[PDB]
Amino acid sequence: DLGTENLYFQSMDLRVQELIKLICNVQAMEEMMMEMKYNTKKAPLGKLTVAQIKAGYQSLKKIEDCIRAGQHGRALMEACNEFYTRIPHDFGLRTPPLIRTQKELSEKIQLLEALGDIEIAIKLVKTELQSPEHPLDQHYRNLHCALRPLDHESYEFKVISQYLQSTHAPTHSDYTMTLLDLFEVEKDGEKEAFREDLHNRMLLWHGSRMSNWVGILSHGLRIAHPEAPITGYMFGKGIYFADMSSKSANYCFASRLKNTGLLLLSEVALGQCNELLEANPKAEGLLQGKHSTKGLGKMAPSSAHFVTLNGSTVPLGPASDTGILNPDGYTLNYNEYIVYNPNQVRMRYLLKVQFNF
Ligand SMILES: O=C(c1cc(Cc2n[nH]c(=O)c3ccccc23)ccc1F)N1CCN(C(=O)C2CC2)CC1
Repeated sequence: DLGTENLYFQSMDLRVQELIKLICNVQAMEEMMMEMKYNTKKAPLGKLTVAQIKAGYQSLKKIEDCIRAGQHGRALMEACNEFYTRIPHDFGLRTPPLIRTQKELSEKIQLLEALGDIEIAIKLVKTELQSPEHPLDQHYRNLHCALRPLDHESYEFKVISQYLQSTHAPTHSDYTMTLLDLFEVEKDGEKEAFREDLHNRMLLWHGSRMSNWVGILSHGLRIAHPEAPITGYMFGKGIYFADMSSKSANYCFASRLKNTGLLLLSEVALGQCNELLEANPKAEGLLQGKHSTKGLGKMAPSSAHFVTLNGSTVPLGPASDTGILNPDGYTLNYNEYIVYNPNQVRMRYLLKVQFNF
């Protein structure tokens, strides 16, 4: 009876144990990378180094350069086939495909960010064979990030549940989400680094792949690699947030097969927003004193329904029309918020979500 054993040994809380086991699962990372077409046979994850990953970003940048110069053939070939040599893919018998659009570049970046976090993960979960500490306690300490499970009958749980449900977007109707459990997050250093002074502090969503949480929790949400192609970033190399739960939960890349994902809530010090109506990867240089970028959506939660939780505005839904319509092109469906310094972020809650397909 695991409840009794836990109580006599006074071991880590069982809910934390299950969370740690889930995010530190190396087999799950192997499966995820195989689904991303990375060749785990030819370049095992255990032998991945950060120099290897950086050389990938570098080849990706050369690919970006080719696309930018309208060059296809020799310079590109030298570029694309060279990326693939550095970051082995498994295309079976098929011609390895060219990388030629923004979105193909984006997919490769997501692959390299994931690899980066797995490289962190595999190091983090190294245990001392002879230590008297349970392996999970060793992993948890190495995160340098407190995770405390919350009472489901609490007010904190009720509001986060309403946030989750009420801001599930109408266009993301392929699944619903069931909140399985909720943890408070306290990452070492974040409270003292945080820009408390800035106005417009909101509690906002961030979704990521299951492979990435060990990285995110141990190192924080980070500014993208300097050598990553800028075109991979709709509003530049910042930290991206949604006020709609499902816009962020789409970035969990959950599926019917792997229906358990995590969502992060963080306090985000937006300060004054520079509001933009469409994509600009150079958005960071447009701030000119302002503190964040707001990519303006067609539908957003409205202020009439906001609530505040320990000093951060929680933008409860439902979402309604914003009167915003780019005349120049394709407007966003929902908002996104970007900050360009980790000191504008304080992680606060981690939700374990079941996706109902
Ligand atoms: O926030 C993003 C990010 C996410 C996305 C996709 C995304 N992912 N997840 C979301 O919840 C989200 C919300 C609104 C808009 C986009 C998203 C796109 C570009 C980005 F720079 N980061 C890039 C990846 N991150 C990292 O720590 C890796 C190491 C650099 C965290 C910060």
